[PDB]
Amino acid sequence: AALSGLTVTGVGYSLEARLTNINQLEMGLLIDSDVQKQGFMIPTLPPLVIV
Amino acid sequence: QRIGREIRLTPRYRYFNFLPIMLVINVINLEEAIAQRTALDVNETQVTPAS
Repeated sequence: AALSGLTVTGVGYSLEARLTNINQLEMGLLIDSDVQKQGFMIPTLPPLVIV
Repeated sequence: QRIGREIRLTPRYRYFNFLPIMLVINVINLEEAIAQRTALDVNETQVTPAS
């Protein structure tokens, strides 16, 4: 009853395709290197004394 | 922006013509003569009354 007059038919599809790029034509994202560098200091402190 | 390695050959030559004398003979129908009935092409010559 549920499958009476029921037909299945193929319509479409897709492909998982990708290029080797032996010669390269694409770039994609880039990467950069930067250095942010800070200096640190050594104080002095008030002295101690003995008599 | 395609990277490939190429090997190139550079030809150089030319033909010249000096003697203004030349002959051509043309042959046709060679296969038929061996293939077909070949025999004396008897040119029956008019010494039976027709002339």
